[PDB]
This record gives sequence, C-alpha cells and structure tokens, in this order.
Amino acid sequence: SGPVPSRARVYTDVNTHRPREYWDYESHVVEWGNQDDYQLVRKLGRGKYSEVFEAINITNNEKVVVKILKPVKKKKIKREIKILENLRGGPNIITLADIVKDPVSRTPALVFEHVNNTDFKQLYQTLTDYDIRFYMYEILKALDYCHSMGIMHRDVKPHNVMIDHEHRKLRLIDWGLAEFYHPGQEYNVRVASRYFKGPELLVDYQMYDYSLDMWSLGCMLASMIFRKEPFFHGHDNYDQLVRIAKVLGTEDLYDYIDKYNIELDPRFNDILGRHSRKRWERFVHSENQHLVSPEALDFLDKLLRYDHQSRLTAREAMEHPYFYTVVKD
Ligand SMILES: O=C(O)c1ccc(/C=N/N=C2c3ccccc3-c3ccccc32)cc1
Repeated sequence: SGPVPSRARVYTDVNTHRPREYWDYESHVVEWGNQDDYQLVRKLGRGKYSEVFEAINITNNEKVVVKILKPVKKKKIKREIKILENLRGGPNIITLADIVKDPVSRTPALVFEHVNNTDFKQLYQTLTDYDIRFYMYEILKALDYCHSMGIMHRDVKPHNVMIDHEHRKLRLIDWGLAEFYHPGQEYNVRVASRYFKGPELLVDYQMYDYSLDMWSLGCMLASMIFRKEPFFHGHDNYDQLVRIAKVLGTEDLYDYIDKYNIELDPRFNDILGRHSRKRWERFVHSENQHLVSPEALDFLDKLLRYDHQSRLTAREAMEHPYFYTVVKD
C-alpha cells in the first residue's frame, strides 16, 4: 500500500498558478555582473557547498558578502539563484545584489548585502524575553513571505538567521537547500541540520511541506526560552528521534506513524523504548524562568508536534498571544 499522501494546509497551489518560469529554475538564464566590481577582503567561512568572503564593491565603496559556490551539484545552484531573485525585496529576506563568475574557482559567486551580524552563541546567552519575542516575530515575517511565495527554506537554524542586534535587524540567509513546494511531490529527507530536522525527515516521510520550517523554528524557540542549545541533542539521526520521543512521548509518535502508514526503520525497535509526554514545566529552572510564560509554552507546544499538518502555520503563529507585547511597525 505504502505511505498516505499529504498536502500543505496553506499556500497549496501557489506555484501551479504562476508562470512556468517562476518555479522552473532549470531553464532560468543567469544574468552576470562584473566580477571586477568586487574585491575580496577576508574569508568568513567555508561550508559544505561554498566559501563565504567579506568583500567590497569598489564601484560604490560598499561592503558586501561574496558566496563562492563549489563546483558540485550544479542543479542546486540555479535553484538557489532563482529562489533568491523570486524572494528579493520580501521582509527580512537576504538581498541578492549581484551574480558574478569567479575567475579562480570558475564557478558562480553570489553577492549579498552586508549585515553586521552578532554571533548567535554569544547572542542567545543575552536575549531578553522581549527580544526573543521580537526576533521570533521577525523570523516569522520571513517564513510567511517565502511560504506564501511557494518556497520552503528547509534549513532554518540559528546560523542561518543573521541578526544585527545593534540595529534590531534580522535576515534569513542561505537558501541553498530551499525548494519550491509542489503538492504531491516527494522530497529528499536529507535536508536541515540534525538538531532541527522535523520528525517527517527522521521517519523518512518524503511528502512534506512548509510546516517543516515551523518544526525547525520550534526547535530554535525551545533552545532560546529554555537556554539549552540545542534542545534536542541527538548523536545521530536515529538518536535524534529518540531524543524527541523522550519529550513528546512515544504514543503520539506511533499515532503519527500510524496516521501516514509509515513503517519505522526496524533499528528503532531496540532503542526507541516507551516514553510518556513530558509537561513543558519539566524544562523550566531558575536560570530560564524569566524567559518562560504560559504564552511562550502554548506557542512552543503548537509548533513542536509530530504531525506536520497540526503545527501552526507562519501566519497563524504571528496571531498568537505570545506576540501581543511586541510593538508592531
Ligand atoms: O548563504 C547565504 O545566503 C549568506 C548570506 C549572507 C552571509 C553573510 N555573512 N556574514 C558574516 C559571517 C558569515 C560567517 C561567519 C562569520 C560572519 C560575520 C562576522 C561579522 C560580520 C558579518 C559576518 C552569509 C551567507
């Protein structure tokens, strides 16, 4: 018989009604800028798929970021480019300023606006209750926008949320794992970072959607209000589901599995055990209590659910009482 199909409960048909050119990234013709406009200053980091540099646009003396892509998985490149251009101008979305061909790597190099970022490790130790709510709302603006545009990020994690704390500014970055949502489409479950992988990924359910980002967001929220980084600390993808099950319980996991007619990897049989759902108060202590409120716990509870269809959508999340105290623009 196989697994039961699933559909996003919102923005389901956005791509089906757009021109083919919008989501057919393979046919996208990249318009190239002049690589000589930019001078590399220092290397900021090297990821699995790229190297990131601080640079300067010598045509306006403005600081920029240059992301030089590695010559691996070429399809991945046009996908990120198309998604960046599609989302450009949206609230709290990183702005792609240019695309040039790097003369040395002989690969595409993405030029982004410069954002004076604070290290998340140092920053999460600092955030007040108000600031957690403020920045969560800003992240939600970004996620609702890309979801409404038919795109799931699929790599929401602290590293991909760049915050300029001095100016109260936030950008969602690295859309290299982002995809267009097409209802009924089966996707690769090898996305996101381990600690932020939704249950759908960990049980190998391929027909997922925007709600994946909302699980990841929930993981971030839990790490912020409970001051535990990361909140679900698996030592591999299998232990990762066990960690989640020790909090949300095994019965709701099996119900989830049963609902979508999924068959768990049999290796879970000797390690999953039997666990009751824990009350969120379990994780409150003297050092995080000032960050926890009934509102915060209700919100978290509605994000961290096994069933991806039952999680709050981005727009619903923005309606939650948790954000009543946040001053709106
Ligand atoms: O992949 C992307 O979309 C992407 C977009 C923008 C940036 C910019 N990053 N900036 C900084 C950075 C990156 C890695 C490690 C350290 C830093 C840093 C330190 C101070 C000021 C800015 C940055 C990256 C990727």
